[PDB]
Amino acid sequence: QVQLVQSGSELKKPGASVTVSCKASGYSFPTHAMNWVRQAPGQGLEWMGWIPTYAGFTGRFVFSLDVSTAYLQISSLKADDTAVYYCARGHVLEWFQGTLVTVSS
Amino acid sequence: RCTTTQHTSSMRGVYYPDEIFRSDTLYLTQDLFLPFYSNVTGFHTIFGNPVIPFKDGIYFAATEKSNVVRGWVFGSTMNNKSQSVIIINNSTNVVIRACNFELCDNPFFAHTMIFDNAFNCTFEYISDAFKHLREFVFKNKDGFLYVYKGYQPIDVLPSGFNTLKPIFKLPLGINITNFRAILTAAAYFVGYLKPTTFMLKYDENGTITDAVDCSQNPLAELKCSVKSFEIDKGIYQTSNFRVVPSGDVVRFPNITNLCPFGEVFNATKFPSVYAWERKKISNCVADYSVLYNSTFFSTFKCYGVSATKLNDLCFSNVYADSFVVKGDDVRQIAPGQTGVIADYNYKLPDDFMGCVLAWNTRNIDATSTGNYNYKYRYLRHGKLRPFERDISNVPFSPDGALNCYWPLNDYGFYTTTGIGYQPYRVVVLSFELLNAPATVCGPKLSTDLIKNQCVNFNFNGLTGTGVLTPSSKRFQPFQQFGRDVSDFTDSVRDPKTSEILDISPCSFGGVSVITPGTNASSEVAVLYQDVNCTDVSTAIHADQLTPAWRIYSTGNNVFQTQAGCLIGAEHVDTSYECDIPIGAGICASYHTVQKSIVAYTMSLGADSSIAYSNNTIAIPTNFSISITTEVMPVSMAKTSVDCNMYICGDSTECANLLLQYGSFCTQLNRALSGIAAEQDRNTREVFAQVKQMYKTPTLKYFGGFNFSQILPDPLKPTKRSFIEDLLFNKVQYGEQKFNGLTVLPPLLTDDMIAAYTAALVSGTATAGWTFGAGAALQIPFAMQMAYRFNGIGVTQNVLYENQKQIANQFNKAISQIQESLTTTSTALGKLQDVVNQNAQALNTLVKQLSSNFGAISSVLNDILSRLDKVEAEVQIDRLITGRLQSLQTYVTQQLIRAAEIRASANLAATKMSECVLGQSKRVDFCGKGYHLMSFPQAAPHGVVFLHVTYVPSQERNFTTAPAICHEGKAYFPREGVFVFNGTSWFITQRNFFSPQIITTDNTFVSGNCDVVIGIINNTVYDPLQPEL
Amino acid sequence: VVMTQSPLSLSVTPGQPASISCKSSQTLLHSDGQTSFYWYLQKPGQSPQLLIYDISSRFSGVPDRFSGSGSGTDFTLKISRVEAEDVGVYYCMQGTQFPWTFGQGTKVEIK
Ligand SMILES: *[C@@H]1O[C@H](CO)[C@@H](O)[C@H](O)[C@H]1NC(C)=O
Ligand SMILES: *[C@@H]1O[C@H](CO)[C@@H](O)[C@H](O)[C@H]1NC(C)=O
Ligand SMILES: *[C@@H]1O[C@H](CO)[C@@H](O)[C@H](O)[C@H]1NC(C)=O
Ligand SMILES: *[C@@H]1O[C@H](CO)[C@@H](O)[C@H](O)[C@H]1NC(C)=O
Ligand SMILES: *[C@@H]1O[C@H](CO)[C@@H](O)[C@H](O)[C@H]1NC(C)=O
Repeated sequence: QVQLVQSGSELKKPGASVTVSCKASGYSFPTHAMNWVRQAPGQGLEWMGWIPTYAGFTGRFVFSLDVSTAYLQISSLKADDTAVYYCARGHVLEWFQGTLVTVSS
Repeated sequence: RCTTTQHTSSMRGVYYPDEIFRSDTLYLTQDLFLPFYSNVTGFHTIFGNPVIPFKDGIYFAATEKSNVVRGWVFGSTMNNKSQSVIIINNSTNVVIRACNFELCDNPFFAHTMIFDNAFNCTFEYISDAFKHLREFVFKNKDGFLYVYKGYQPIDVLPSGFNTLKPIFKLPLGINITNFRAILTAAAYFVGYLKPTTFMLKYDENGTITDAVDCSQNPLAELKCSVKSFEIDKGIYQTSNFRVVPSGDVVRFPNITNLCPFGEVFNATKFPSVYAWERKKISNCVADYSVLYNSTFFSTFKCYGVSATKLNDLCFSNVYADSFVVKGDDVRQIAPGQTGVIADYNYKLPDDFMGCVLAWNTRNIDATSTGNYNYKYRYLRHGKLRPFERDISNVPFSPDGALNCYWPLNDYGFYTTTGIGYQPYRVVVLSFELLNAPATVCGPKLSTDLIKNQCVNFNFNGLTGTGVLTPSSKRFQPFQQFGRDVSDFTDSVRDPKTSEILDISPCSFGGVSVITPGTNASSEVAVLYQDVNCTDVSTAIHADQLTPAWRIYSTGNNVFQTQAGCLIGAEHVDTSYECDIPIGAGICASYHTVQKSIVAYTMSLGADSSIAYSNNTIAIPTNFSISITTEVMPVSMAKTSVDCNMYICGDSTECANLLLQYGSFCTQLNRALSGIAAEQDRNTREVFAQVKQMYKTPTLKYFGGFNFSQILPDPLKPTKRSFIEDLLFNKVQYGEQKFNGLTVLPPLLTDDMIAAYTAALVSGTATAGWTFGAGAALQIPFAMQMAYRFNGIGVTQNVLYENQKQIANQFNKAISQIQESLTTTSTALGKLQDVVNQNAQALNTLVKQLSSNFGAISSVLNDILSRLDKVEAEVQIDRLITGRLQSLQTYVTQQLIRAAEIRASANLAATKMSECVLGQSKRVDFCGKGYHLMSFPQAAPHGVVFLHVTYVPSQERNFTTAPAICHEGKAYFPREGVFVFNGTSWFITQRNFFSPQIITTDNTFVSGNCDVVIGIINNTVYDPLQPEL
Repeated sequence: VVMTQSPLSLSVTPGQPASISCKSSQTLLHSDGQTSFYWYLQKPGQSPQLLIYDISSRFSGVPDRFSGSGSGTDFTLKISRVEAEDVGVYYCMQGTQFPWTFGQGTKVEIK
């Protein structure tokens, strides 16, 4: 039904920042339901907040939402960050894609 | 055990179409018949027995001497993979079987070699036990093979007519596409049936003896049109015509995306009803089958546009209004509704609406603890306008804390309750009806523009037929199309090229046939009304014309006039008197050139002239007497109709409904009676102008004038005179019938009319001119005539001097009118016309009874005998409305015709007064020359007058002079004119040359010789001179 | 109680049926108010997809082969036939009142 497109992989050294964004193949003005999920390396899925919400995670992760141009930025990027998140659409069928940020020396 | 030419059909193949006895009648019907003069294939067994196509109906015939043809096999695949039927005469009986037969490739009947085995049989029948033309018709309809048969002794395809009789209606259940003959171990013919119209002629014993193939040619069409086997003469309009469209021009906008319906119908989240939302659908292809041909919906209801029509339409925009309500609210989402949701949360216009769709969400929105996320309003100071939203949430005050309420209520949606309380998702689709170039269209393919020819078309939802042409109209950029004064598209903007095309209708018009009577020849010409013959000719050759006839062609005899074009009439460059008018100055006629129908310019009259002179005069020197015949209607048939019998004859249920139309039925009976009543008044006013009856004299020859042919003959069984007897001999309803129609007798019968007429002729023959003025005078006939001459201006002595010639001319004139009347057919055409119109009006009224006017039957008893009262009342009222209009139409037309008859009768009555009862002095009223006398004659439905007219004959030229000079005086003639004769001046009468001496007693003096222009010197005789 | 997710095994014989289970603590009302249990499939490759919610409604792509069930606090996923391609990690998760907590998932192999 509705697909999402999100940016691909990136490589950073610890510090500075990286930003991630995605868009939905929609029209008119449906709202919210642009969520993110983290997939730690060998662990289960972790929730990174509903839009624009905040839960069991830190202040590095910053939410914003417009075609559903959705953003989740990572300030003060740290080493404990890999397969950082998937964009999840909350409409109709619900759907996921996935990006990747690697942080290393 | 199995082994594995072309002829003209003439007028053969008519069969009885039904089981109904009819006699003395012409019956019109459409069925599958072999067309006359069709093409029939010859086969011989002298062994041509291939599989022959059936084509829904076969005319099969064979000539026999040795039982070569035994039967037929009808089927499709001619093998055991499909059902087929074998019809065989096995020399014992007729065996008919329908099975998946293991049929032979090379069958015969000797050993029977038709099939090896049989499976899955649907029908079997064995009949009773049992130089020659045998004819059969094999028709296929609704699972039945209908078979007709007939026979004629022959010696040979024989030409002739042989009505065939039904034999079988076989319930076989087989879809037959082809067949083979079963031959004995002869010749045959095969033709094909077509859905043509035939007029069938029944004789007095109910046998069909003749027929007309209504589509063979234009004359055959005319024979159907006027329901006759013979045509007399003139222009007969039979039908209309049009050009049939060729290609299809379909033009849809360049829309390539797909409409996002999932986003409307499958969204996770929906708004509450008090705060419903709207989203716009645009620039896409809308496949609406996705919402329609798979059921999710408990409600799928459309207004205006049926759901199945949506894929054929374009819209300017589509809007989807969506919300959640409970099951008992879903019924409120409709036009024309009231209620809390309909009035305060979501109002639809009481106008066309698109589609309201809904489905149950018990397992989505309702919860076990109650879902309270959905809300609705119950308190508002007024109702909503269509598509208005009001989501204000302020305290509500009923009077403008005690009585302070919040306006919103909720929906406690639970999964533990019944349907009326379960949540529903409701989507309303609003379609904007093409107010701007379309943005949403269905899954259609486009084609190119086919221009300047008759095509079918479909633009962005605008359809019809016509001729598309480029045009000069300049539309504003926001206009898609225009219209003329009537509500019809005049032009359309093309959705892909933005060019403007005007739309013209495809050529059409009336069709009429020009014909001499069929007694002279079966040759006709066809007139196509108001069209460019370029297109008519093209449509005939490039056959796109309807109607068109099977045996008809366009030759070189084609030309166009303002009245339309003719095909088949030869144009000539000459002129003549008009025979059969075409129109616009041109007439058709049938003349030798070997005869042909020709088209010629009308002649207006003889080309002749009279020289102008300032000094001459012509004066008739002789004369002749002739008799003119004048014919006019006086009265028409006194029809009468029983209103209830016509509409509700013998039906209680119909009569009870008829009463709901009140006074209507009585008014029809009254108005028609009033018309009939005036037919007696007219007859009486025209004929009964006789003060007293006068007797017929024993002497019928007075002064040399023979009246024996005008007056009644006492030695005959009748009271009619020879001429009257001839007039009468020369020119459905009860007189009871089931249709309630009847014709009443006249007040004055035929004998009374003849008696008045005889009294009137007899009387004026001896009564002089006072016959109807006062006391009759007894005047010798010769003197009466002398006075009628004196009354013109011819000196009285002329009658006596020329009495023998005058009496002889009178007699001869009487014989001449008898001869003309005896041998012609047109003299009384006016009386035949009033008779024919009566018959046509009544025939129309009777034919209307068979129309069902939309009812299941035209017969009330076919409604009542098999239908419950409630539905029968529906079917009966439909039938009554139609019949009320039939009767009202009849009376109205009969009423205007009555007015025309009264005008004719008034003329006749006036004419009787001025031409018969005295001597009229007016011009061109009682004849063409000078009136002397007239005689009325009795005639059916009218009066015929014989007028005796004085006509000046051969004239002589004289030199004239307006006055003469004598002794200084100017002398003028008192009554005559001055003329110059052999070397002498004489005075004469203008209508007859009889020169007198110019004297002082036939002239008078006024003025003198110096004051009158153009005069001569002369001598005026004065009798005094010889007295002196 | 905490979605541990049953042990990482099932019969791996091709063409045979399987049942995957999980455990929680209560009726799981969703932030939208509805009862929910979520089944997701993490493919061995790039991404998860949603299969079933509230052990009743099935998402496009898996209505014929997969089925949800369970009672009390013990919930399951039935695979009608584990038809060769049905591999990856099947997760039961609390897409409910709970902050989107997922279990370890069940590892599915076919051999
Ligand atoms: C039909 O058969 C006749 C006789 O052979 C022939 O003159 C005519 O051209 C044929 N017409 C058709 C329908 O082809
Ligand atoms: C023949 O085909 C028609 C299709 O018009 C169908 O209505 C009818 O039932 C068929 N009848 C037989 C005998 O196969
Ligand atoms: C009608 O039947 C009568 C009596 O058999 C017969 O005389 C007459 O010729 C028949 N007329 C037909 C067949 O047109
Ligand atoms: C969504 O897709 C279409 C929408 O009309 C239809 O199959 C149905 O409503 C939904 N199917 C699901 C539940 O995936
Ligand atoms: C009048 O004419 C008829 C023939 O129409 C003739 O029989 C009769 O003798 C004539 N009588 C006369 C001369 O009056």
